[PDB]
Formats: sequence, structure tokens, C-alpha cells
Amino acid sequence: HIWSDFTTRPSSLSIQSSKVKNYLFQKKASLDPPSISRRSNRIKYSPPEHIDEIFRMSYDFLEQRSSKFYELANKTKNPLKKDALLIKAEINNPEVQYNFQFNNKLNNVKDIIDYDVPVYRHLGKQHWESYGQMLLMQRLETLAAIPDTLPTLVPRAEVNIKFPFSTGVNKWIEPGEFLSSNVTSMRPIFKIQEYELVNVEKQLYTVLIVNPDVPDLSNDSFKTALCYGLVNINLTYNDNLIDPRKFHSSNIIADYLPPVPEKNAGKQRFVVWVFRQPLIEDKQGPNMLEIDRKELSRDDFDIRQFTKKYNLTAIGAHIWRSEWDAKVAAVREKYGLPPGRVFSRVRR
Amino acid sequence: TRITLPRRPAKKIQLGKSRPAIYHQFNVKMELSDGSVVIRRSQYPKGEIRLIQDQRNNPLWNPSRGSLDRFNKRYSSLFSTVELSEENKKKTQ
Amino acid sequence: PKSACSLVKPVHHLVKIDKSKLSPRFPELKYDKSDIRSPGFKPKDTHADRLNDHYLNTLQSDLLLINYSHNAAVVKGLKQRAWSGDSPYHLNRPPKNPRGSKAQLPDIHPIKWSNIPGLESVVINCFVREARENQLLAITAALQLQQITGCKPHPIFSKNDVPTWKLRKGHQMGAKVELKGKEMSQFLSTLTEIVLPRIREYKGISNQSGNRFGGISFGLTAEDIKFFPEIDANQDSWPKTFGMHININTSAQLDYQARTLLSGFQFPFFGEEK
Amino acid sequence: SLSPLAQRVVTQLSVMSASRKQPKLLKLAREDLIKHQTIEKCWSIYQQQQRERRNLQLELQYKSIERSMNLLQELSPRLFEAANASEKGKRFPMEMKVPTDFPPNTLWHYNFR
Amino acid sequence: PKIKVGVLLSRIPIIKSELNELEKKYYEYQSELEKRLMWTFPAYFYFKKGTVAEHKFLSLQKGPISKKNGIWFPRGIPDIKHGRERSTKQEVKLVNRPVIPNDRITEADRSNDMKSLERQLSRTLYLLVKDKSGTWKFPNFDLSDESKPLHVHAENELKLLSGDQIYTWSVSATPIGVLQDERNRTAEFIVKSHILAGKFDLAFEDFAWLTKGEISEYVPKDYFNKTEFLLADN
RNA sequence: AUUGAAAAAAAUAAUAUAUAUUAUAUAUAUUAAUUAUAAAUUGAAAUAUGUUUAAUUGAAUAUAUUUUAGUAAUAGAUAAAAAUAUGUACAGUAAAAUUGUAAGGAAAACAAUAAUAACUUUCUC
Repeated sequence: HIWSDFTTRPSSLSIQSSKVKNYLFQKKASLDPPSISRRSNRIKYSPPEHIDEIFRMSYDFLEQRSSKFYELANKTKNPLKKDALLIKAEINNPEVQYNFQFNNKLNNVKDIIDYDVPVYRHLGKQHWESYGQMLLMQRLETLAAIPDTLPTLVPRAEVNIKFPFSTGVNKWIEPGEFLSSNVTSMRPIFKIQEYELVNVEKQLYTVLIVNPDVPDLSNDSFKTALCYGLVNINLTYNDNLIDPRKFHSSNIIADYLPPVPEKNAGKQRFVVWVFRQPLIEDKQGPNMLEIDRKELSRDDFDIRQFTKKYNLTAIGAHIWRSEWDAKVAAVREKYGLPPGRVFSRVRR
Repeated sequence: TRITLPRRPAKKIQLGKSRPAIYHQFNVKMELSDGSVVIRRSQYPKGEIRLIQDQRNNPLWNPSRGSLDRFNKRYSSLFSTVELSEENKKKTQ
Repeated sequence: PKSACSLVKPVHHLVKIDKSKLSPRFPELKYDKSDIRSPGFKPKDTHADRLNDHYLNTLQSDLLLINYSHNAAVVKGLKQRAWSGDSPYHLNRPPKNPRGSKAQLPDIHPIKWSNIPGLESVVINCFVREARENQLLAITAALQLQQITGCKPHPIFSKNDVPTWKLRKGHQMGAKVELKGKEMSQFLSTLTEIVLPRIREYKGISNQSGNRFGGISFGLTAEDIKFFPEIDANQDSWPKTFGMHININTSAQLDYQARTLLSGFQFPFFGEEK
Repeated sequence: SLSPLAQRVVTQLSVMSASRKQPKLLKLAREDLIKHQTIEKCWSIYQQQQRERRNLQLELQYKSIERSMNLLQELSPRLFEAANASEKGKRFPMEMKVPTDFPPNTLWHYNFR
Repeated sequence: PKIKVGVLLSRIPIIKSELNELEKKYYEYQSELEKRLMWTFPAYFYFKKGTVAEHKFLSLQKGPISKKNGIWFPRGIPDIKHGRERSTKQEVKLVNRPVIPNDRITEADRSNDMKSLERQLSRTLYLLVKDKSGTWKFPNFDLSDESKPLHVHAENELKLLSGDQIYTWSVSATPIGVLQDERNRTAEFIVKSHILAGKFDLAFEDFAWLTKGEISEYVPKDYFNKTEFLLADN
């Protein structure tokens, strides 16, 4: 009985609720489901017949399978293979399924869904692929944030942004949203959730928010603008919210300048990109990198060139898009930016 | 001229809400010609049927192994083979 | 409409966007029909299928043994022939159609452990021709079919028009039902045991019957349908009764293999084989 | 309004129809739902295993046949030829019936023809 | 090398295979799920109103509890259509003789008679034979003539052994496998064939009809390994 | 909430209530419904109140109050039978010819008829 053992196995694989666990594992269908909170509703409810004995048999079967997998898993040396074996062992565990399905994945509590555990991480990845990743990809393609900034994306990390400091309200930004200048007045907060097996201690990350749609009247086209640039950030599967708490002033290659779209300049895409650092062998600890702060410019910014220079690989992305409103002038004034231009309504 | 049942407005089955037609079926025991019983699910309400003419008593399915009745009844005293031999001269045809 | 020009734009990523999942319109429809949460849920594997079990145990190995031909290579079918490039008019020319046929024919593979012939599907086509006069006859035929199978029939409509036979276009006329898996197996078992022995001068299925590739068929008269136990048990309820065609579809490469398979399930075969 | 025949047709139609004959939807609790999932998944796995076992067995049989036929070809050509014939019209014997649920009165026939 | 003819006679099962403990329970659950989801029995069709047959059916049945005003129904209000609680599973209780099926276990099975053909009805029995030595094996025959085909020769040999009690059917002319060895420079080509209707009963001392699980016990280990896959598990 | 059975909570989504913000957000509670809709001196069922049989429950029967039966097709995002011919969103592929099959025949309906290298997941030697 491998799934009842918790000597070597993490605590997160168990259900933390006692009542639920008891309901799952009983000898007869006597008890009533903890999910149904109300007495009358519990009374009304009737579970399907014979479900218990069969369930128990299924558990035994899959428990045996897990145990067999574990016999292989411990003998394995290479890490990715071992992780895969672990996943195979525990993915069919009812308790872990319960944990994952019916508790929040975004702000996961460590005791319930631990992303340090490989199985839970795999589940989270699968969930991301099912909806959120596809949506992100659609928003990147439709809005034309990929070819315009950075050729392609192979989504690996789930990136979610927030604007807590400006207004007060709590809301994770859906990709391709129209945010007010009040909302995006102060800086955002990232959460880079990584689902691949990666060296947590060594692996650093960079985060770049880029505005491809600021108008350049000499060229009669647009230019990029690095609105916010962080480097050498340390992520951990559970500890992953990039906040002023975590990153230091040394990490900020270009400190947050807010979206201030001009009147009739149009809708401006702000597409955050998340890259992981190149990992160097034969060097213990996190390998930093120095950025030439005079070389990179904010008013015009070759993202692709920058990536080429520092050998980055874009793992994640997110995007919002701002256009002119009444408060952009106020935002500019607060930041000490100039009055802000006004263009002709007609694109002649 | 054409005999029909004229249609009423159709009931809108919404997408996702369509349910599969699980007809009411009883477990029915068929005893064949011999005593071999077989269970089959059936819509007609009859728990047990016993069959007279099956594959298990048909010569095609096992080669290795009431006018007539009325006639037999009312010509029984005579007992009607020997009778065939008696009444079968094959000269005239 | 400003234009009718259809032109799908290329993309800049290899992620496969399932558009259905991004909507919030049909939440019940996002679940698979196999899933318990879907309204489309049905218990599939309710009891042990008997004919299927028999096939698995006895027949399949025997069939494999029969069909072994030593160092048998693939026999390619009739395909679309390319032109020899002996003229510059061959250069963007469509390929010559197949030799005998207009349509291409499939390759016949050697039978191995993977591709042993087996039952794939049964279809019970009942087109009642008196229903050109009476629509109610089609309904009765459909009911009969349902009774026989334990499966939901689909209505057949008159696809064509013709004056000689008093037939309109778009008129409900009989019904069909594709049986698959366990219900189909049951239906076959009933046919073998109950119904076909009660047919008087029944020699069997013809050996000249069938597709060129793994499909065999035959038909039952209105006299033959009264032997089905669901119809037989209430002869008062069934005054009229309709014949039917029975298309058996196998996973057989050729038709003789399919015939052999059907014989394994106690179907008699009488005629001179091709 | 309607004839007796029309009525009977309507009744027949109703027998087939889902109109006012079907129950409520099968709702489950989350724990119950999980239990169901675990039952189904395990079953599916078991079925797959069984399929592989049977498939493997068939493959093994095929290999054995191949081994036999090569040997036969090597040794006795006539015997090999006899073995490797077209069995086009081969018919399973009508005595090899599909096993019933319960057995007959006379289990086995000792005499024949 | 000497050509020899192996023969294994396969008596096929005459009834359904016995379900596994896991399987049975699962099937019961699926049946109960079906019942829960099943439609109402349309009794109005199968039983005509104002008839003697209907009345008996009605008597057999018990009706559902209807909703009635001014009463608490703590299991929800009754949802009824065609006289069925929609919220629950429906149960419908139903020469003139009761169909009584025969016992699947037999007299032979009870006694453990290995020579009998009626001893296992749900399994595939295989004819085994014991030679002059203590070993068991599938019937071997010397093919000296080599004029006739191999499977036909095997069948003839079996018939000779029987004294024309046996009635066999060769599945094919192709041999299923070979048993070969270096000590005796021979080659036993194994044919497959099916006992249809007869005794065996009889150089060989003793015989038996056994399943795949019992053959392992009887026969040697190497021999079993050679010829395991040829035999059906059920 | 009362009723049955033998401290709590940690998703999505929906519903109810509240408030945050020149942000259709968050918090707490709960998981309803899901193929229905008026009109039935006649069928069927339940419950309540009586009476008789073997304090008791079953069984039978009377009245009252209800509930069911109006029996009608699509069950699938349906896909070349016929039907809403303009919008939008999602998805799919036709035809002919050939081989067959109960009446069926040149001509009614149904079935079948090009290739899987590589890739992902699952089980397995």
C-alpha cells in the first residue's frame, strides 16, 4: 500500500481534509458527501449504487501499479526520467486528483497543490495547455505581438500579470485587455509559473515589457519602447510572484514607465515577454549577467537584437493594450513626462 | 391522397443538452430447443421464453447430430414401411 | 458583404488553438460524451459481450492460422497512374484514372496478428416502398427496427424522384440503424440462433454476395421478421411487418476472409464462391 | 380528429420517442465524481492490458508459424507446398457453436454422422 | 532430420467465461447506472388499457408517491411523468413452464475426472498424452510416408488411436509451430485441430483433457515454454 | 434550520447578497434546474380519513384530496432527402463510377471502394 505511506513521499499527495478522505475510503456507503454542505441537500442526494467496492478494487489496482512504478523510479539516475516515472506512479492517485481539480492552481497553497511535486506540476501544465495557453497564443497571433516584437513563442511558463499598486482592486489581467491609464499608472506584478523540470537554484530569468506601437514621425512608422525591464530574477515553483519584495534595484535594467498613449495615435500593445537565462556548467550558484545600460535605449529598443546579445530564450508572454483617455495627461504629469502629443483623427 | 401524420413544431434540443436514448430493457432468459439457457436484453416485458424451432434443433446448424396430426388422429385404428410397399406399384406413371 | 474572397491567414506559432475551448458558450459540450458530467453520457460496457468473447478466445487465433500465407507481400490496388513525361503537356496534367475502375482501389495486406478480420459494424436498411402512399408505414417500420435492435433508428427519406414507381423526392420511407459493439453482436447472435433457423427453405448466405473488400449482405422478408422474439411475443400488436436489408461490415481485407469470419459465428454459406 | 390506425401509429412513435419518458440528469458529488473517474480509468487500463496480452499472444503464434513454415520449406518441399495452400472457401464447422450463458441438457454428443 | 507430427486437440468452451471479481462488480455498477438513466417503461404500448394482461402487470407493480399540497417531502418534491419518479431508478417487476437453467459446474468437474470432456464448460480443453516414460506431451506421430499432407496424416493417426470414436476438424493445413532438438535429430511439426463430437479413450499409456493452467503442472517446464503461447488462456 | 444516515474551509462556473475602482472586480454562502408549458363525465397512481379480515402491519374495499395519461418524431453543433435565399460565429465535404444486398428490374434505399512515413498520448515485450 504505497499511497498510504508518507515516509519518503510528500504530504501534498494526501487530501488535507479529513472528512473528505473518510468519505473516499469507507467499507459501506453509509456516510454523506462533505461537498454537499446543506443538511436537506445531503438528505436529498443519493450516490450511485455499488460504487464503493468497485472503487476500492480500482484503488488497489492503481495503487499496485504505482508501487511497481516506484520500484523502477528509485533505480533511475537521470532526473527527467525519474520525474516522468514519479508522475506515472502518482497521476492516477484519487487524492492528488481531488487536490488538483477542486482547489486553486493560480494561488496554490503549498500543502494542497505543491508545484515542487512533479505530478502536481504535470497536472498544472496539462491544465494550462487545455485553455489558458491556447488563449494567450490566440491573443499574440491576432493582435500581432509575435512577428512585430519577437518572431515566435514556444509557451513553457504560464505568465499572469496584475496591477495591485495603482487602484486597489485585485484582478489578474486577461491577455489582450484594454486597461485604463489609472489602472496601469503604477507598475505591474508578474507570476511566472514554470511547469518544466528546471534547476531552481541556478536558473535566472529576465522580464521585458515592450511597446511596439509608439509612433516615429521621421520614419513615418512605429518604433519599440522598453516600458519595463527586469533581469536576473530567481523563481521557485511555489515562490514565483515577481514583486518589489523579491527583485532588487540592481535587477531593474529599465524601471517602469507607464502606458501614456497619445490622442489618435491608436491602440498600443504592451506585450510582456519572459525569458530564462543561459545556464553555465562548472559554476556553482546563480550565474549573473551584466547589461550595458548606455547601449540599450528605451525610446527605441531592438528586442530581438537584445535577445541575441544575451542569449535569451522566450518561455512566456502576456499582453494588454492601452489607448488614450482623459487621465493619461494626469499620469504624465505625475511621472513628469512632457504634455504629450495630439495627432490628426484621420490617418491620411 | 398521401396518408400522413402532420408535424407539430419541433422541440429545440440545445447543444450539449442532447441525451442518449437509453430504452427500457429487461434481462430475458431464452431457453433454446435443448436446455441451453441464454440471457439477452430485450424491450418486451417477459423474463423467460422457451423456443421450439432454433439452430440447436435445425439440421443445417448441426449435420453430424396440424393437418398431418389430425390425419394421424382420425386414421389411428387402422395404423396406416410395409403400407408403402403394399401401395406402390411403379408400372403405371 | 464587402467580398466573398476566402483566404485563411498564416500564423506565427505551432500551438494548436482549439477554438471551442476559448468560448464560454457550450459548457456541457466541452466534456466528452464518455465523461459522466456530460448529458450525453451512456453506460457503454454494461455487461460481457458473448460473441465478442468467443471471437477473442477461439476464432481469432484460428483465423490467423488460416490466413497465414508464407512470405506473402502486399498486393497494391488499382491506383491513379501518372503520365510519362514524354511531352511538355504532361507537366501539370492530372493523373490518369485507374486501369479498369474510375475510382481507386485499396491495397490488400497480408494477415498478421494486428490485422486479423473481425466484425466492424452491422447496418439494417429497411426501405418500405408502400410508404410512398402512407407515411405511417415508415414509422411502424422504424419501431420494428428499434424493437429488433434495442437501438435508435434513423429515418430514411426518398433521395431521388421517378415517375414509373410512384415516388416523390424528400418523403420519409422506412428507416436504418447502424449497430456497433455489443448491441450488434447480440443482434447477430439472435439472427444465428432464433430467426434464420425458423426460415423454411434457408440454404444460407450466398457466396457470390458481398463487397470486393470485407463486406457481406443479405435480406429478410416480412415473413422472416415475425420470428424475432420482440415481434413474436405480440403478434396482435404487429399486424403489418416490413422486410429489411442487413449489411455486415467486417475488418476483412477481402470478401472470402469476411465470409470465413461470419461462418465462425454460425452463419451458413451455400452458393458457388467467386 | 384521428383514426384508430393513426392513434396506434402515434403510440408506436411514442415508444421510440424521448418525450416525457426520461429521468433527471445523473448529478454527482465531487468525491463521488472522483471515485467514478478512478473506477473508469482503472477499468480502461485493465482492458488495454488484456488487449496487449491477446495481441502479444497472437504475435507469438504468428512467429511460431513463420518459424515452422521456414523449417518445412528447408526440409520437405512437398509438405511445405501442402501446408501453404489457398484456404479461400474454408468454413468453420457448424458444431463449433458460440458458447451460451448456461449449458444444455446433453452437454456432449459422443456419437455422430 | 526425421519429420514428426505433433497434434493438439482443442475442445472449445461450451458456455460463457467466468467473470473476474473486478469485472463483475464493475459490470453491476454500469448496469445500475444504466437503470438510473434508463427511460420509463412505456406500459401503455405493451399493455392495452382495460385488459386482463394489463391488470396482472399493474398488480405486480407498485406506484410512485405523488406530490400533495401542505406536506414536507424531505427527499425533494416528486417529479412524475408516465408514473415514474424522474429523480430515481425505476424497477418493473414481471408450454407454460419456468425456465430453469442447468448448473455450470458438472458432475465430472466435482469428481475431477480428467479424461472427461464435460469437466470444464467455460474453458478451452486440450488433449494431452502420457508416453512410455513418465513425461506428458501433445500427441506425436511418425511421418514415414510423406505422401499425404501433414494435417490429414495427423487426423488419420488420431482416428486410428480412437478406433473411430473421435470426430475432429483441422483448423488449417499450416502448422502452428515446431518442437525441435539436437539429441534426437528430429522435427515435430505441430498441427492444430478441434474435437467436435466424440470420445478418445485409446504407444501411449494414459491421456487427459486439461486447461492451460493445468498443463503447466503436468508437462515439463521447457516444453511448456516452447508451447505456452499456442494455448488459449480461457 | 427541523428530518435520514452513523469546530469548519481552501477550484472553474452559475445563482443569492454585499461592497471595491473614472478596472463587468473581489468577498461570503449555496450547488438549483437540464426537454417542460392551459384544456381531460372514461384510464392508471399516491396520500388522508373510514369499514372488514390475519394494540399490530399486510390485504381488501368506500369517500375525499391530489398526481399522472393530451401519449407526436430532431437527443447530434446534426453536415449533400426536403425545409428561412440577407448577418455573424463554429465545423465539415461533394459527385460519378464500381462491388453487393428482401420485393428491386437500366432506373427506388443502405453499405462499402487512395496512402500512413514522421509526431503526441496511452498500454506492452
